[PDB]
Amino acid sequence: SAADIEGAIEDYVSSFEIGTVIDAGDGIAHVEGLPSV
Amino acid sequence: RFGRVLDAEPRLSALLSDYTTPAEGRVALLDKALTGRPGVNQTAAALLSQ
Amino acid sequence: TAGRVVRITGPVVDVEFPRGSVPELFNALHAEITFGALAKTLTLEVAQHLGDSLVRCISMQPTDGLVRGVEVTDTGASISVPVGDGVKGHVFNALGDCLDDPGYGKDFEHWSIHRKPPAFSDLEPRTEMLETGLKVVDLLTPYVRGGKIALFGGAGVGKTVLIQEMINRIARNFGGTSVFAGVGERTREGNDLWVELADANVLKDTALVFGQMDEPPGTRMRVALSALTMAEFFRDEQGQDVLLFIDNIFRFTQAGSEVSTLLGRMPSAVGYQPTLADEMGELQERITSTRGRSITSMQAVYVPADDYTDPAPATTFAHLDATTELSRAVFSKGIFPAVDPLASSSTILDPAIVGDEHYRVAQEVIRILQRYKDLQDIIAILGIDELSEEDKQLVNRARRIERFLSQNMMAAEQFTGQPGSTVPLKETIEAFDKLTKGEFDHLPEQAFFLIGGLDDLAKKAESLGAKL
Ligand SMILES: Nc1ncnc2c1ncn2[C@@H]1O[C@H](COP(=O)(O)OP(=O)(O)O)[C@@H](O)[C@H]1O
Ligand SMILES: [Mg+2]
Repeated sequence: SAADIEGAIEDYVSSFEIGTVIDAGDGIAHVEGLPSV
Repeated sequence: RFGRVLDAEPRLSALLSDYTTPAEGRVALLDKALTGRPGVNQTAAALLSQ
Repeated sequence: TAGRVVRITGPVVDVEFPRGSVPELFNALHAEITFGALAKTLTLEVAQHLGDSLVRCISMQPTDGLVRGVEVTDTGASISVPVGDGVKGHVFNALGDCLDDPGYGKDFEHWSIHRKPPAFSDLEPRTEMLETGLKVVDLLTPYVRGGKIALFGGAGVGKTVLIQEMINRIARNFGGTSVFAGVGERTREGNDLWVELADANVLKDTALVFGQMDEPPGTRMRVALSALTMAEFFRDEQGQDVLLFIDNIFRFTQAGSEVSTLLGRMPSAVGYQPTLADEMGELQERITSTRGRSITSMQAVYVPADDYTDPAPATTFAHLDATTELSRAVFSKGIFPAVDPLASSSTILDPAIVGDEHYRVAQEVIRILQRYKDLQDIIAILGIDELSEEDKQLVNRARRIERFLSQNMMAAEQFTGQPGSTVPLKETIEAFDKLTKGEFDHLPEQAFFLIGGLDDLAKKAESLGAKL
């Protein structure tokens, strides 16, 4: 079809920020999440 | 044919390839979008879904 | 078809593209920083292909405010800058944008800043003196018209003052086009040069391309290429003589080494990138005259920590026709320009080109100064009385010679408050021939400090109580 796949992925996305410290030490930290930072 | 069409549209292939998202959703996506068709062998459909 | 930012680490950005849309190396990509305070459009130069459709790029602008996952667009071409007579009289940055008149030149013909150097068959050695009026330069480091001239030296020894002096002496009456590339230098100096060129009326004939030391490493890497592209257009298309002034070319190498480890390359000796010689060679080999097409280029080369053995200046040395090497020791003596006459060199300082008398006088001056350098330590410890009579006479002569190689330059009037002078080459040769023969041994050495020719010497000797 090559087109209904589009609507499929859009419906998927429609149907589909706080980070988290994963490690820290010596004044440096690593944060998972925050995709928009 | 499925491999060729999947190569043609890298967006859908990459979306499926994200194992972070639960696999049930992605296999349902494949079933409803690509694997669910009139002229699709059921054995090939099952193999691809697996 | 657009890519997205994956990793951001300072000036280096990794960008992921769809399969088959990976941009070619050195292509210009565009990304958007939308944060209001720092909103801008980043230009990224593709530096490496990392595999799996990722490319490593160098940003031309600071990446602060950039976000992972933002769309990245491929321009399909390298960074390109405007070319043509229009660029004369205007100030640009490495990306070709006009600074004095933003938006100017957008409709000009644009040339990619990445170019192969001229074919070897098109290269002709240049042997023709370019008289400057500076005694030391004309006597011991004669400059070559259409050749490559460098001013080496550590920080604050007079590289930029001498570049401005050479602008005054050469570009002021040049019949062709001038291109000034400010590579990673002070913005205040750039503004001063812009104002000075406007006042001298030389700006109309000069194109200025500035990438300052506050720019990210990518801009300092590419500004020299941009200015060189303008110069190459003037050489190959307009068919007119070109003056290329670069200050400071070492900043190109330094910026290259700033991103080398962020690009994944294991460091070489003295912290430089493994590709120092190759990148320098490409850039320098583009800066040449070809048969019938002249580029007289003058480069300021910064010597890190006064260490002339440092790989950057050492690698640069091979690319030059004439090298005026400024010394911190000469500087600290108050001798200006702080040229080290025993360490500078010119490829045309031989009897065949400059003539028997010029070569003879230059060699005699160098021999006397070398002997004086040898005797310095003995004079410092055991005193001058313990030297042989001929050695005492030579020491007096050498002190007078080193003072006389000093000169009051026009560009130095802002510092000494004394107007500059210009000495014809023949007068320089005659004066130093007289010196090496001891014809001025009766004058106090202070009479030889920061003057012009023999007329100025007579005047200063009269002022000090002597007479020639
Ligand atoms: N011919 C000169 N006469 C007097 N002072 C000079 C002369 N040349 C340089 N100086 C002094 O040395 C300083 C360094 O010169 P400059 O060329 O700007 O630094 P660099 O050599 O690092 O480029 C000048 O600001 C000036 O004060
Ligand atoms: Mg300087």
